[PDB]
Amino acid sequence: PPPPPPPP
Amino acid sequence: YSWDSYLNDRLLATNQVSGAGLASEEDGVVYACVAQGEESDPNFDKWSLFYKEDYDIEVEDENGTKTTKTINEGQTILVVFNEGYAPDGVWLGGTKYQFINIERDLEFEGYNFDVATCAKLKGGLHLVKVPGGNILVVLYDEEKEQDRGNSKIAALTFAKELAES
Ligand SMILES: [Mg+2]
Repeated sequence: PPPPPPPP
Repeated sequence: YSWDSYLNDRLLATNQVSGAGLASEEDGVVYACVAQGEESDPNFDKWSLFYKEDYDIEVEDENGTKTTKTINEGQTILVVFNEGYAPDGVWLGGTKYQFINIERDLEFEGYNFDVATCAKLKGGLHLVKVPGGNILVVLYDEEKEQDRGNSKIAALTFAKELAES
């Protein structure tokens, strides 16, 4: 599973 | 909001790279990517630049011996970091790149990264090991007046950004 993108 | 948004805003936006992707260090396979292009343009295929499922190639050595090799693209990324060489070159999206250089713990403004560079006809790529067990893949195209050095700085800046999160 890919990680979540960092917050903007 | 996705990795695409983030790659696009933070990296593609620089105009220094033709494409960028993120791969897991577990298998070296790209799980997210962006590319310059006019989406949509019915017909831009960002994934063909970053991914191709395993394929056989025919190879002839200097003795004229022909054999067949299965290329797993992800493994060709990992081998460079793991071993410091590429037995078959680095393959990405069906395209062969020549492994040119690796630097370990290259220092960039307070953060250290392992960075590999590969070249092809009028372009190339950089591979950067980045936080969270990831590898950044950045492409440059010299036909677009992008260059090896500027694309590397773009990749390093993005990596530093990630490290800063
Ligand atoms: Mg070989």
